[PDB]
Amino acid sequence: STIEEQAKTFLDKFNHEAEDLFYQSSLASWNYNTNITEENVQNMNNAGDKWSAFLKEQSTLAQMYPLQEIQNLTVKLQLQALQQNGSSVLSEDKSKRLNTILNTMSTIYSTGKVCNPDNPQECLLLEPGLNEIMANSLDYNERLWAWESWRSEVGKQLRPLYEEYVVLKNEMARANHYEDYGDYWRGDYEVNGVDGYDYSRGQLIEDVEHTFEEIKPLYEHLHAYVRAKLMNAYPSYISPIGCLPAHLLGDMWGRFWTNLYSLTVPFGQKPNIDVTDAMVDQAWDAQRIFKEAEKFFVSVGLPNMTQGFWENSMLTDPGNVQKAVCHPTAWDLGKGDFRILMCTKVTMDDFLTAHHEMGHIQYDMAYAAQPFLLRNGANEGFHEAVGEIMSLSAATPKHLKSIGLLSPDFQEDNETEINFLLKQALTIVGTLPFTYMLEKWRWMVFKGEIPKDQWMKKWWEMKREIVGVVEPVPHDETYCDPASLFHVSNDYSFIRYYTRTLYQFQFQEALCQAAKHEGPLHKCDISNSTEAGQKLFNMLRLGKSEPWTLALENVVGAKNMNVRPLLNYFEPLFTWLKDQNKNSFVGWSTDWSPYA
Amino acid sequence: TNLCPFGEVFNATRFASVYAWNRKRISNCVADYSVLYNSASFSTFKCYGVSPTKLNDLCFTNVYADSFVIRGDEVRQIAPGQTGTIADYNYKLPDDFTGCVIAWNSNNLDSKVGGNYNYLYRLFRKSNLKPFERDISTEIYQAGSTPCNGVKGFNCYFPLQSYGFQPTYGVGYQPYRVVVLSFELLHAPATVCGP
Ligand SMILES: *[C@@H]1O[C@H](CO)[C@@H](O[C@@H]2O[C@H](CO)[C@@H](O)[C@H](O)[C@H]2NC(C)=O)[C@H](O)[C@H]1NC(C)=O
Ligand SMILES: *[C@@H]1O[C@H](CO)[C@@H](O)[C@H](O)[C@H]1NC(C)=O
Ligand SMILES: *[C@@H]1O[C@H](CO)[C@@H](O)[C@H](O)[C@H]1NC(C)=O
Ligand SMILES: *[C@@H]1O[C@H](CO)[C@@H](O)[C@H](O)[C@H]1NC(C)=O
Ligand SMILES: *[C@@H]1O[C@H](CO)[C@@H](O)[C@H](O)[C@H]1NC(C)=O
Ligand SMILES: *[C@@H]1O[C@H](CO)[C@@H](O)[C@H](O)[C@H]1NC(C)=O
Ligand SMILES: [Zn+2]
Repeated sequence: STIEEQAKTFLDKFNHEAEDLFYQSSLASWNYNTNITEENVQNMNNAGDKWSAFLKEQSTLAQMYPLQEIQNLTVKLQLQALQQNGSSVLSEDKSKRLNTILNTMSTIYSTGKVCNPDNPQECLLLEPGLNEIMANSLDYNERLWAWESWRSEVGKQLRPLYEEYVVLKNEMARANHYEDYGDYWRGDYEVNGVDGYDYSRGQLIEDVEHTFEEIKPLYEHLHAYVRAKLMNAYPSYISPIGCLPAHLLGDMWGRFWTNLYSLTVPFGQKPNIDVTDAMVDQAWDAQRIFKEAEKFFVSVGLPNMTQGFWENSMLTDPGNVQKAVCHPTAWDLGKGDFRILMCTKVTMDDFLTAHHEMGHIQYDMAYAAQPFLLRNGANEGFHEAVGEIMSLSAATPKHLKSIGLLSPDFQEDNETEINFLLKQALTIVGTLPFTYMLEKWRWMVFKGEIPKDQWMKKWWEMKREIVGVVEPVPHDETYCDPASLFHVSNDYSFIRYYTRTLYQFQFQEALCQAAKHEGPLHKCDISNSTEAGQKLFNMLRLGKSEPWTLALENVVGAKNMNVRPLLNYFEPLFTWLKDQNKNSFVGWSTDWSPYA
Repeated sequence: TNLCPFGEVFNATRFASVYAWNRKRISNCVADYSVLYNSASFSTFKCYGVSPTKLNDLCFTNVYADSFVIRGDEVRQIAPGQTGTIADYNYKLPDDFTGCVIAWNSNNLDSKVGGNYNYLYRLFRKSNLKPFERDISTEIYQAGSTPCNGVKGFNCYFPLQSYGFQPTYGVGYQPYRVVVLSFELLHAPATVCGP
């Protein structure tokens, strides 16, 4: 028997054994997340420890089949993924040091407390204490206090840990034959051995920067309009040509500008579309919300929810005694077991969230026939892109009128369209410079282009230049402001939120095309279109079996990430923004700071 | 008026594993086949060669009842000319099979929260099964070229795998009890008519 034949047999045994152990860990994890007891934590850890130990042993066994002797690409895709980074390429000692560092940084972030001066007992966590201030408060000093105290007391703790975190992560990546840890992260988009669909790790940097250049005109006018509105609110705090202060952006970091809508709404007299009252008037419950979401996917040709989905999912808050983690999640336990965990309330937001989470389920069911190691999105940005487009169609006035939630007499004027698109841009467009700049900083730190004594100097130079955001207080190299975000301190790649944003509007434009939609892209609804559902399903069933470039081509007909559909979506706002900024300065100066 | 003991086969407390499928020879009795086909309790009732519609008007020398448990998605493998882990390694039907295949969902009996590991199936074998062949061997499968010495190891796997039926499984992974009826016709007494 050849090496490839032995790899096929080895993967055959791995799949069956992995599915059984993965189901046991997922079931134990589900029981805790819906029923929080001291016991359930132990069973979750016990099942999880067996699953992790099994993966470690199988990864070592997979290494004894060298990839150079395999020709079947599907076999090589499963084998390399199993070979992962290996079973701790580093030494045991360095693997133990890195593990403790990751746990300490996570503990500091989740337990970091900030206490108001003159009362060492009234202290606030980031959630919900500091997040509430950054999202609702209009007081300049209160927002500044929360912004600075979080970075000066929690970020300063993370600075020495993150420095050693970079060294150990690079050592693991370079011993895995990667240039650095950033190059290791970019490997999620790497494609080899497929003519016409290959993609290099370095090409991701090229494509992200090239697509971001076309985003700049849209973001610059969005930045100028937001600055003008904020300058009317804080006239003694904002220069008309300078960057936006970092603590006046809607959250702790300015990742999303969503909470700036109240101060930046174009037409504050035309209210939002809120069908929450209509849902309560018609006595809707959680099952009705998910029944309507199931109705939506069936209308496009996708299968209905399995019978175990309705019996085993938890679509409501359990009660007053039995506690559960209420973060909306879609669960793929394997063995045909698909569930949704959600403490659903009768609101418009939860109505759209159900469509988002059921979009994850439809993706999970579509590639269930694939081998175990290929049961995932085409790349890291595919899964959430699929989920996002479901809420796009479900939230349109066209869709809400067809299901009886929006009255037919209600008609939309162009002022409400500008209000809706502006709210979308604050969340979608606003995060793109933030996401790209943050990951570029980490890429350069891993690459070694930023010395240790210039981490914070470079961090705020790029914030001023790329994001147009200026720190309110000077920060020396004792600060670790990037680590004050969850993803940086908890070791998560961040470029996925940039690529996913461009993917979703590429998906929506292609599906709306197949649905023969007429008019602006933001008003489209793919409901009742089996042509759109079939086009999406051709990619969903692929899973990880094919290169993401080919999977993307199945939906949109293009092999690479493209930014044109994103600009097509926001074109009505971009035209409106340019007309608004005729009396305002467009762009920003990087030398102005609120601390002079 | 001896009635064929079909209740022993269909209503057994525990079924066999598919790799060790049971066979019950039925002889010298009266079989009312129309009761089974017109009961509306089976998800699968497909007959090959013979017709399930009122063909209890025929005599056969011997009738064999083969019973085992597989998951739902593998029921389609119990048919002539099929391929898969069950068909090639556990239970094989001939191309000219004359008989009926009967299956029904048994999630209420063969599933248990936490996993029911009583039912097994053969995952590896040197070659495919000849029709109506049974292999209950536990020899360690040699995937490579180094002898296994009768214990699991690198390229040396235990050939039998467990379903681990749990009640929360999907329909395709839920246990199904399968009964296969073989109708043999020799130049023989033909002792099983069953009006
Ligand atoms: C890679 O290997 C897989 C499986 O080892 C091949 O897929 C099999 O194709 C045969 C027909 O040639 C089918 O009978 C099997 O059911 C298939 N199995 C699976 C798991 O798909 C696949 O064709 C191989 N690819 C290449 C390019 O050789
Ligand atoms: C919650 O878990 C406990 C064991 O930790 C169990 O006894 C109880 O029945 C569970 N409750 C529910 C509603 O599942
Ligand atoms: C799903 O649709 C199928 C028809 O294709 C039907 O047989 C089944 O009962 C439906 N299940 C649910 C839960 O609606
Ligand atoms: C889809 O078609 C059905 C039947 O024609 C109709 O009841 C429903 O309103 C349509 N939905 C949309 C979103 O147009
Ligand atoms: C809405 O349309 C009217 C009619 O043409 C126009 O006068 C107005 O400026 C439009 N509002 C916009 C584009 O915000
Ligand atoms: C199994 O038991 C049920 C109920 O007692 C009966 O109707 C059925 O006929 C039995 N099966 C056979 C093969 O007789
Ligand atoms: Zn999601």
